[PDB]
Amino acid sequence: NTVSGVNGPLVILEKVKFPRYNEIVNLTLPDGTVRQGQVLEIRGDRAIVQVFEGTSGIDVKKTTVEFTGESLRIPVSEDMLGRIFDGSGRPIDNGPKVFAEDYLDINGSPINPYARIYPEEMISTGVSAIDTMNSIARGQKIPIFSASGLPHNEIAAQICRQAGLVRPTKDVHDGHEENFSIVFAAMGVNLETARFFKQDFEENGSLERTSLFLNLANDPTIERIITPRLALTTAEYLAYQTERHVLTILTDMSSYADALREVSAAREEVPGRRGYPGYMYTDLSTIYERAGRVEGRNGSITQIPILTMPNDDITHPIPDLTGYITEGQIFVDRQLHNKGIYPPINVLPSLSRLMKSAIGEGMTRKDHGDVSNQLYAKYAIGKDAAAMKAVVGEEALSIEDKLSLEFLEKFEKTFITQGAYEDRTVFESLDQAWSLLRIYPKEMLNRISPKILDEFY
Amino acid sequence: NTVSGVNGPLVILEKVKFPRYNEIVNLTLPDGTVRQGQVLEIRGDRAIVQVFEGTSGIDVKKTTVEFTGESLRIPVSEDMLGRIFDGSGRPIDNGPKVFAEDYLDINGSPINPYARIYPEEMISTGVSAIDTMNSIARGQKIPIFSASGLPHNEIAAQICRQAGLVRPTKDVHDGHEENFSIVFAAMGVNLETARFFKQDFEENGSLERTSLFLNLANDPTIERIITPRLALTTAEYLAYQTERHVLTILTDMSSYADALREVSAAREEVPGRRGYPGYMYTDLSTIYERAGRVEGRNGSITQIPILTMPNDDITHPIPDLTGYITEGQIFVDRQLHNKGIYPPINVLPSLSRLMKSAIGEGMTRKDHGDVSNQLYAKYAIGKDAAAMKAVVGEEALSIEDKLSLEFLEKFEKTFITQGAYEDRTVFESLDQAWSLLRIYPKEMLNRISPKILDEFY
Amino acid sequence: EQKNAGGVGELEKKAEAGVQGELAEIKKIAEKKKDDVVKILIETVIKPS
Amino acid sequence: GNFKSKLKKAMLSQQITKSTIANKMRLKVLSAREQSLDGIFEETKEKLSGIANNRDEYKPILQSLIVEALLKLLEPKAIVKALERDVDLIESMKDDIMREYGEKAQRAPLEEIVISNDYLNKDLVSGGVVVSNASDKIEINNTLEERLKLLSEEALPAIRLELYG
Amino acid sequence: YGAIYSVSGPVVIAENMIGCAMYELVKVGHDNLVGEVIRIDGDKATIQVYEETAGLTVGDPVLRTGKPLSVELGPGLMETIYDGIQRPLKAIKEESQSIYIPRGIDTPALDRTIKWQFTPGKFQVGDHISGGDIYGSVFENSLISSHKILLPPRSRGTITWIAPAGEYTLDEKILEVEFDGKKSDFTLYHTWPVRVPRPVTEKLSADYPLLTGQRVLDALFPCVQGGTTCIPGAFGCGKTVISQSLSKYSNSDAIIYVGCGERGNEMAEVLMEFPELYTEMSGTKEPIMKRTTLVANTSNMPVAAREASIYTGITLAEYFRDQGKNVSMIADSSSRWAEALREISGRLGEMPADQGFPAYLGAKLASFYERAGKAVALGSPDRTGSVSIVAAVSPAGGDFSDPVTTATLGITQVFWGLDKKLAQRKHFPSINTSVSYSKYTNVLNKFYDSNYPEFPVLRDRMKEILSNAEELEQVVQLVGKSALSDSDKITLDVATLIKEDFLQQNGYSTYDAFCPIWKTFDMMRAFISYHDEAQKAVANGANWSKLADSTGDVKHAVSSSKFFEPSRGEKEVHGEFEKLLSTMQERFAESTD
Repeated sequence: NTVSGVNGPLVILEKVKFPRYNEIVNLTLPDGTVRQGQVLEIRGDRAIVQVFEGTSGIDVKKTTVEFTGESLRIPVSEDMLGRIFDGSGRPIDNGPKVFAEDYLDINGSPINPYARIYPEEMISTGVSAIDTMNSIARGQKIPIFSASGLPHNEIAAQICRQAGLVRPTKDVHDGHEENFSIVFAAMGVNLETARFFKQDFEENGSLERTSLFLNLANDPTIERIITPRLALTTAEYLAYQTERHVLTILTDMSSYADALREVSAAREEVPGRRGYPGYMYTDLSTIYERAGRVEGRNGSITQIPILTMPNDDITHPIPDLTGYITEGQIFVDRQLHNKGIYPPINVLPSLSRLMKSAIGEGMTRKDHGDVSNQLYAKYAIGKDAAAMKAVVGEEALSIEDKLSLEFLEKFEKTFITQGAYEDRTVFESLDQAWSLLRIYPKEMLNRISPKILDEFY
Repeated sequence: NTVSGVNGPLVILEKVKFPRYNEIVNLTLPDGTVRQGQVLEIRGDRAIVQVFEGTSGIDVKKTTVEFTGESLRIPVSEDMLGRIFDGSGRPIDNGPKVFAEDYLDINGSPINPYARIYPEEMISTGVSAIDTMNSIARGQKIPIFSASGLPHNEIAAQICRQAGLVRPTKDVHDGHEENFSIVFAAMGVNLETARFFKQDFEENGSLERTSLFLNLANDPTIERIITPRLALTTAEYLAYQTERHVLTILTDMSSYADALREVSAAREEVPGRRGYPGYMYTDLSTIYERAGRVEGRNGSITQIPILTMPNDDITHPIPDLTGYITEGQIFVDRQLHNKGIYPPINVLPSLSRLMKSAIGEGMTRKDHGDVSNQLYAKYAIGKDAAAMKAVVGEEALSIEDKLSLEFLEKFEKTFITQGAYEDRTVFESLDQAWSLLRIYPKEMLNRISPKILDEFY
Repeated sequence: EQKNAGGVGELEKKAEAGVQGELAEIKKIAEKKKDDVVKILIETVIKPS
Repeated sequence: GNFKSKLKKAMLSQQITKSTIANKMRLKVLSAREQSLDGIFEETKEKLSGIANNRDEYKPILQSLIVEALLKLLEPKAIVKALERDVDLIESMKDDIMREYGEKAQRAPLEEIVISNDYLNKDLVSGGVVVSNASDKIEINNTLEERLKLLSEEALPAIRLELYG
Repeated sequence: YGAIYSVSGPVVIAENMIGCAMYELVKVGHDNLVGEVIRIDGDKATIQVYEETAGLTVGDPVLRTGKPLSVELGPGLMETIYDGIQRPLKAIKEESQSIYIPRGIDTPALDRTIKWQFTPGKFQVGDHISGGDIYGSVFENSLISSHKILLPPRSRGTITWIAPAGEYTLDEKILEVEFDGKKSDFTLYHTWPVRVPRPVTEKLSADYPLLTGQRVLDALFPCVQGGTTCIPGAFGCGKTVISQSLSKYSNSDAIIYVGCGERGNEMAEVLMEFPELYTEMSGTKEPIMKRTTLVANTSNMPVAAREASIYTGITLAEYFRDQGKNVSMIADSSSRWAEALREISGRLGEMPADQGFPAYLGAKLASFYERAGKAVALGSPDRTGSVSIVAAVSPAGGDFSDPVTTATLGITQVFWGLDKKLAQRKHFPSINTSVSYSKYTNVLNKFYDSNYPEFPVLRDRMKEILSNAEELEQVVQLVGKSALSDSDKITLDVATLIKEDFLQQNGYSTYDAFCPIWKTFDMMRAFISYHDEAQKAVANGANWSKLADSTGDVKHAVSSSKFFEPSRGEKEVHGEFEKLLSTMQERFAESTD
């Protein structure tokens, strides 16, 4: 019938039991504005709808309803690549829509076929510092843990753009032969930030290869939590049906977690620590279920979410729970940003859980593990060496410290510092590794087999 | 009537209004099994029951209710020692039956007659650190504060078994003239624990000495709360009617407190500090009030509750509350345990404020109390010096500090180090204690009265 | 140990001799007060309680 | 060293037997104490059935069992489930009950006693009746075994004071 | 039967539900999704539905299954990958073209395609038979004891029909029992609700170890079956390794692996690896997997299955304990089972206790520990079997001061401290003698002394030597090693061999990480005889440098001890150790004089 009332973005409609769960309903206002909603909950003799369109200026006696008869599903096609959409899959490319080859459930997915053969083959991003130190395998969940003293978003454009251009460099190594697609989700983005990504992908010739979903920080929360759900489904259709590796970049996970805190108390339930839901986890897990290698065993959905903490706060529920599901994390340093090293990521608190088993072959070397060890240990001693130097002087500094002092500046200025359109696979990373290491004698390089070393010093 | 609903340990009965508070009701399952519960809340034409036994399987109109029409009382007899009982008001072990000559309430005031005259008779544990530094009396309450790396059960048993051999040596001295009885109640501990305890009591003496109430962890939280109440009824009868000194060993007290915590979580009752009830004060009190000399003044109930601290903190609600209420504190230390001291009791914060009530003088020395204070004081200084030895070194510490570091080491390794069956008389302990004092000079022992130092050195 | 190989004989002899007399008086004193208690029990039942 | 442990070990086995003798005696005593109580209890419900099976002697007792239950019941209609031999006895005294109830209440007289076509067992109940709700929710079991058993809770200390006191 | 009143989230309430129990299995809608009634208010039953309640309008029917949610216990457990409420993942792969189970897909708990050969017991018609007595058995294994079929616990009677020998299906009846008319039929499996502990003849304390086959476990503080144990987490860069190695090296009769709510990389690794690896006792037919029954949940699986996960596993373990077998329950991790409770609470609206974890947590852990332990198995001729729980508890706040860890350690009597720095360098396992304890030590050391080892002497001494070494190492830093006696230097020299051989073992080699319990005792014998003799000899006039040159060959052997084979004539007496003892005594006269 009519709208019974509104309290918040919750709309209470007086209706029998007519819509099924998750059924879209159309609230018809007579003032030239049609609005759509989804029943969030259906109860007896009432339904609770949250509207996709607006949040206020709804009548409580002049509204009429029509039932769409279709529960929420995403129209998935693959002529979606090379197009800009908004947070509900409507195009902001302008001009006619792309439509579907399938309507697939977004709710947890109607078939869920994800890994019980652990990740093999190496995925490069295009940055030496990520690849060698924090290796990512096909369908492996490694996020970027970031903070607010850095532009978290820029660093994110960079990984997306440079990823899947690595795949042609790999075709020459003859490690790949399959078509790579990229799915991009921007959540809670500013207009200016949003345009920055679109223009960057356009330069590289990566725009054709990616679909972008933008949900702006001004659109409803419900729309915003749906945004990754739609993105995880596109990636899955391409992985399963057409046997493609698809890399999905989910920025910003904090926006999504915040949105959930707004809908926590919207709901008639009680939250957990610091006001963030105790069922925050359940929600996050939904993202994660779609993640991994699909059954067919040459297609995958690879996932890199970006999570921003307020000042590296680990008191906050969000890095502590999210960090458990995932297999490592990439930690970014403000101290390096401030010096003016860009990218300013530090590889020492960063981790890849399984790293000798997160690489493949013919697109990596077997020397990968040995170099990750050497690179790591010398950078750490160098961090110690900086502090030491200041106390002792240079007129009392140790000869080993001098090599470590130099190593600290070259690892940062070669491996970490690199351009905004530079691209890297494991072989390229590997050549640059040996030139840093060359300076140390062979007897200081002992975590490496004598075989490898006599060939690459 | 019949069960309306069930929400956790709370059961919703739709009934009629004739029931009284804590009137027993029996739930008849469709299996034809009867389980007992007592009404926690009564209202018009309805009840909320908490069922002792079970918490699931409870139906609607296939189930039935029957009223007992007696509010819960425990059947108490004085022939209870040697006899095996279960923590449920009856043995479900198939042990010798309880019998009744009185049924006594567990509300915390049946006919309760306690101390108008404070404890003056000393009761020994055979352990120097307990007896000398804190003392134990015919009404004393002393908490054993234990940890998750200490073995709580081994110390619990240790104190009890050795206090049974000493206690008849004290009967001959005319510290006593009445029987000794043990009431051991284990509530909701592991099978492994339960078995162990019974084995320990047998070795030292017999199980004829003690009465056993056994409650299993798989049995509910509601059962666990009634388990000490059953112990209290046992002890009060023995003291009152047959002028026996009763010793209660209540393990685990923490087990009981977690149970309280569960019936405010699955209740709508708002909890206090750190998620522990607001009415937590009253629940704990009930156990501790029912202590002291019992009317006739040859009977008594003396308490040693056993607390295991989960975090090992002194900011946790359970250790704090208990401490204000109880007449003494005995702190058992993980660091001593590690070093190879058995018993590994640290007396640094062990304190009694009712120190006078705790000591004896008509079956123990008058010098007992004077020496103990000096010892404690000299131990404490020896600890301040220990921290200073690590920092400063021996490169500035004073002549006086050096004596205090030696005293600390001699004190741990001789006084607190005793065999597993080796029992020390309180008089012999003084001689040991005097050896400890004897290395300090007459100007360092200046705080003590001149009379005592010249007399005994 | 010989006090524990011959103590299994004694495991029943002293258990039996311990209540040999007491089980005869329990069953004796019951047969007297049997009737006397039964009248009380009957009485309580045929009285509305 | 290992002498001392074999020396304790045999003295331990010595006191496991002193303890097991002492337990067999409390077990023989306790189970004898109960065997006697369960033969007193046995005789009373045999005596009672003989009282129940002479109908005219059972008649005022039954009236009273019902009036009693009805005052705990507090409904105008009670469903009484009975034995096939007591339905005839209840029938011949419905008015007397409703009179007798009225005089012992101030609630209202009882409207009806319902003789139902469902009955209590005769190989599970010796005699007596189950007086129940209007929709059969709550029942006062005024059967001979159930009365004797609840009565047992309170009989036990009384019997204990005259028998061992 | 009932009609849906509301669907608010995955919580669905239904009216017109009578005789609805409080653990009642129900199937919601036309789709038949799995759900279970947590609560009841009035006529309305409040159900947590574990599968997506999308497409479910109000007014769909709710059909009672007519009994609680149970798990099936019987033939064809081993070599199957399962859900947290036991649903074969393998069977979905055949049908659906899915790894996981998607919404609206349920299947039975045991496969009905598979048929097993039922052999009658020692009871025939007309015999009275009692709860747990062995009615028959099924044999389908040759590497381990199989599935011995018991009469269902808490069930008695006289057997009307005992099916004779032949192949029957799991589904099909093989028993009818006469107990008040026809009691029911029973089948080859039995159903048991998993939130109810299974009975046994009696429970006992543990006292009885078995082959762990990882040297560090036995040597540092013994590993016992029927134990309670905490192992630290690492989130699959350290956790995974120790779990895989414990399953493979331990030749316990069964192993039941439970992944409560894992990454999904770890679940993927344990299933592929088990047929691939070789038994350490011989036999093929998918070696380790044939001994293994797996419950494998990633965090992505429904939350009730994550909560349920350990309960179903524990019932499984308890079932095999009545057959008489020794079981390792290796559960990973309780923090992840705990996370489920937290989620389920907020959905109901339950108010938790500290750090957002409920108060049902501490009692549910206590109840859980007690189901596990040693017991004399139920069934007429009686055997002994055990259930040993090693549960990992990971970070749940980034520390180990959180409610899950702190609660468990207390009930637990054993802690084994994995070392991170050594773990990142891929020595597994590498247990720290500082943090670790076992309160089982005393009873066990007496058990091995009985059996044949000199075990009490050697284990105690192992600990003291290492503790002592940290304290002497500090005197070397600050004063200098040169001013200290030969005796002290020796105390350290020996500690380094004990550290190198046992503690730094590599579970990537089987001549460096698999040796029997006797073999592990023989190595440790070797090091202790040397310590005493070395201190004896330096006192009678020798030096550290002199001593080192003189011991030579025996010192080299002890260093090389781990590389040696599990046998030399027997796998219980290694002849090379027994003769080594002679070479040491002969060497000590020479060196000293």
